[PDB]
Amino acid sequence: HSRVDPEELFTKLDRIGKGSFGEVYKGIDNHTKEVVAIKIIDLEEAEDEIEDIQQEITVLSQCDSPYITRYFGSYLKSTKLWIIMEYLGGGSALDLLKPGPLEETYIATILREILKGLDYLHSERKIHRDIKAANVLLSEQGDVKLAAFGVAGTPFWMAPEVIKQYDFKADIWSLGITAIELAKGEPPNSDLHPMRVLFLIPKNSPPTLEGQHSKPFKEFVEACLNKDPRFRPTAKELLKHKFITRYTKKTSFLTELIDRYKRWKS
Amino acid sequence: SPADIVKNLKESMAVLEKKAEKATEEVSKNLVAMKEILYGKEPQTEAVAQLAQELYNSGLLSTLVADLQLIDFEGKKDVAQIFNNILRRQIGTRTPTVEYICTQQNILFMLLKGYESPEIALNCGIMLRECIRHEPLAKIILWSEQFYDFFRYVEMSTFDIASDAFATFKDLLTRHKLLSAEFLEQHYDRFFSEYEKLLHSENYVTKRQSLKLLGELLLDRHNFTIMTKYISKPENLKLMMNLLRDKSRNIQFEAFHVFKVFVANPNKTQPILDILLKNQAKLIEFLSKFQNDRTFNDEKTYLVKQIRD
Ligand SMILES: CCN(CC)CCNC(=O)c1c(C)[nH]c(/C=C2\C(=O)Nc3ccc(Cl)cc32)c1C
Repeated sequence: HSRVDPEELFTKLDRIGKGSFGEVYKGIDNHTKEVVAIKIIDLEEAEDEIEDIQQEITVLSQCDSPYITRYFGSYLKSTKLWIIMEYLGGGSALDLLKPGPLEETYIATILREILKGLDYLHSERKIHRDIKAANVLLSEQGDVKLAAFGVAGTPFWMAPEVIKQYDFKADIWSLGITAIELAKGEPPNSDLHPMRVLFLIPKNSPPTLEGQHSKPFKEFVEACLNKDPRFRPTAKELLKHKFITRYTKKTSFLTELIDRYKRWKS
Repeated sequence: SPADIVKNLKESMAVLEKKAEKATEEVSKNLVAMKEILYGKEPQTEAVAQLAQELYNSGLLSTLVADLQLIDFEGKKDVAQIFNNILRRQIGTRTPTVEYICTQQNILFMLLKGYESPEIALNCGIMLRECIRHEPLAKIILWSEQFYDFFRYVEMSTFDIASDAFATFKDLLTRHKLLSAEFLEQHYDRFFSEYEKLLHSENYVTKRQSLKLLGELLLDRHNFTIMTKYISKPENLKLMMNLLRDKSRNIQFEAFHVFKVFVANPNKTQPILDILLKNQAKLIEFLSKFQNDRTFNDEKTYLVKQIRD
């Protein structure tokens, strides 16, 4: 306690988040022997009026919800800042798509838990700024929690009002893109160059769920994907939508997708 | 009525300090109740005055701060909002809450000690940084021995804290300038002895943060006497010239914004001049190749002119 090198209590092991997040490891607390996820960020010029870093940290310390990844604390020796957080060994929602497609029973359940996470953040006047399948993670019991980094971009899941210059209604748009991502495996205009997409989003019509899917699903996506942010529903209204209220499958039901991936990789 | 809410929260807090829970439920619900009195549907002008007067007479403010660890997470956040709201409460040209904290000084010392407890350290800073906005409250802490505990908190190796105890450290030395200048004028020898250790710290953040504040303090028009005493000491010039060299870029950059004060001094001393001439040439060459981009060089020329003359 107080003035002690982070490695004295937290040790590093592997490297999860395949270079995706800013260098995140798997680790244990040498005292409690329980698993955690450690992110190390260099500080020595890399940056250095990147000081506003507290924004990500202060907000994380203000976030207390079972639908958001919890923040345990941050430590520094000189260079290299250690950010310790919750560990979710169930992988991301994108990793559950790699084996195959998802039935609407699972998709409706996941979006129900994402909305709960958005319901908390918006009530705390905080914005996630980056909603997608990669940032939606699961535990081993099937608990769906959102990410953490960025709370207060990634084209394809952007809102048109953000590109033109990020009110909380933009997260609803990103949720609408994610709804398509859960049903297609990839966001609309995925094969296009991300820069071209930034030019087409505010100008063209909002994407639509096409194919052999249910209408409440296609109506749910239509509701979120509205170029006028005023007409986009809240995170509380969508919890009462037809597509969500139908399937009342618990979070433990999402353990089937966790197992399907652990056998897929063989 | 607020009078009933205070008494309901006062009795429930006495329970905490298995069969608990009920108290934790009451504490949580009553903390929210107080918040809606101060904020709302718009807060009523007499509801906040009945509440504040009952907080003084019951001594609940000192109670919540003391047993802050026992409160739940959301509760700790609610306590801060309730605390900061009545602290800003004014009755004409007076501030009744501030006058109350002056009578209950331990409330300030309790918040200050909160940095040693991580569970409430962040909350104990948000409330502390509000108190020091008022000069009478900022004065009690400044001339207290607990003020020197800040030099331990700023290098506490707990990043979410530490910096928070540094933001309070700056706000105590910069906000009330006449108050700070008086303190530095008297406590010069002890303060800068402690401050010197921050400039020799094995911490990139702590070192450059202290180096930035040091630049602001000396340059401020109120700390003139403190400045002239600092830029006359030989070691203070030796230290700045050393930081100008190796290690970091931003550190050697801020070392420049303090080193120039030594040079700009029209009242140099012989010990400060024997250093500038025994190392006469090297400075002229090092400044010409001093790094090196988009800001600055107009100062790097006038300094050369001074060392040359
Ligand atoms: C076999 C795993 N499979 C192939 C790699 C997919 C699961 N991916 C991981 O290894 C992984 C794990 C075990 N954890 C994570 C992400 C975590 C994590 O484990 N904790 C955590 C806290 C906050 C945030 Cl924003 C993100 C995370 C990831 C991306």
